[PDB]
Amino acid sequence: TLNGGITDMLTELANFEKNVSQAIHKYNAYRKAASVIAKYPHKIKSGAEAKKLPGVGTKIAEKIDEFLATGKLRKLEKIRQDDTSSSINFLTRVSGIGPSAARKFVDEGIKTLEDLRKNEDKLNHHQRIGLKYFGDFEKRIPREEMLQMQDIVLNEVKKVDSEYIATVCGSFRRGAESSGDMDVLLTHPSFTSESTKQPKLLHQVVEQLQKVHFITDTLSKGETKFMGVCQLPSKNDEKEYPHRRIDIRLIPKDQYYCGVLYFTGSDIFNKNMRAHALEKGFTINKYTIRPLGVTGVAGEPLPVDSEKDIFDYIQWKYREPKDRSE
DNA sequence: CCGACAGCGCATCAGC
DNA sequence: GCTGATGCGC
DNA sequence: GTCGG
Ligand code: NA
Ligand code: NA
Repeated sequence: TLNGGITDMLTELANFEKNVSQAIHKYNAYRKAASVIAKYPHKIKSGAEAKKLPGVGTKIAEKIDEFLATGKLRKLEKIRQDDTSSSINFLTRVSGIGPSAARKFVDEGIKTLEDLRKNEDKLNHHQRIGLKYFGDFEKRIPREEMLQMQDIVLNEVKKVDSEYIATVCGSFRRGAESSGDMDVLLTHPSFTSESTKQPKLLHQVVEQLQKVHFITDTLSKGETKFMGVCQLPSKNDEKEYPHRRIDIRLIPKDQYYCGVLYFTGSDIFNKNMRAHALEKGFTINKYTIRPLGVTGVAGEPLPVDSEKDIFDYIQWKYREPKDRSE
């Protein structure tokens, strides 16, 4: 309400940079501007005011001046009207159709879901699945269903092998009221850094979840990452739930908690902890925390047996996932 | 004035 | 057949 | 597009 007109503007501009211009850094640029503006607790009155925010520069300030004085942005209006650009932008909403496939399709007259349905032979497997669940995938997942999806995932994982450790991360683990998908982090004691993976630890879990008909489709699957589709069993009385996106990553046990830390987020929080970790003389990524020598050389990964272990290393009090908004 | 902006697993394409 | 590049999603 | 070396 404060600046929703501005952030919608910037978001639309962002999508067009990503899907049509293929300028991924401009996409993140506009997105970064939209975020910071979303958090500014004042109704912006001028481009110059906005420019004071980190991530808002000259150009976006000019655009805000124009939107403020007129209620629209000329570039955006033109783009909206544009047949090619809007079709290209629309097709990328299909999972598996990126900017390049979307451009190709539109070049050959394929520009609607209907056109996609009429040329299914020109779609790979991932795209067909995305096409199939176009509507369901754009739906959000209420926490209540996320909790009914977790039960299922934790139950069947333990059913396969009770030494398995599984953690539903993402914004769900931070307490969020809804989710966009489900991100599962999987480990097993038999799988470590310098070790075997019994190259079937992941497959086994994916198989069992297919068995009880939770996982309904597969977008991709290897020895360490599964990307797929799942669906809560329908009540017997009422509407069947929409199909959801689920990812499952098998991680080495000695890297599990760094992984859980990282995929729990949030992104802002990961930025801070890693920045703090550096100032404290540690380097933190997805996999490990390592000490930094005097000449800047990273030593071997330190032992980690919980999220808290990491916090202790960099001398900060353990923060609850609920409190990692930033 | 100009390069960074995250980077990696998996599917599939390009090319040998 | 293979390796390496690209597209994609996260 | 924005930031910063
Ligand atoms: Na700024
Ligand atoms: Na897409």
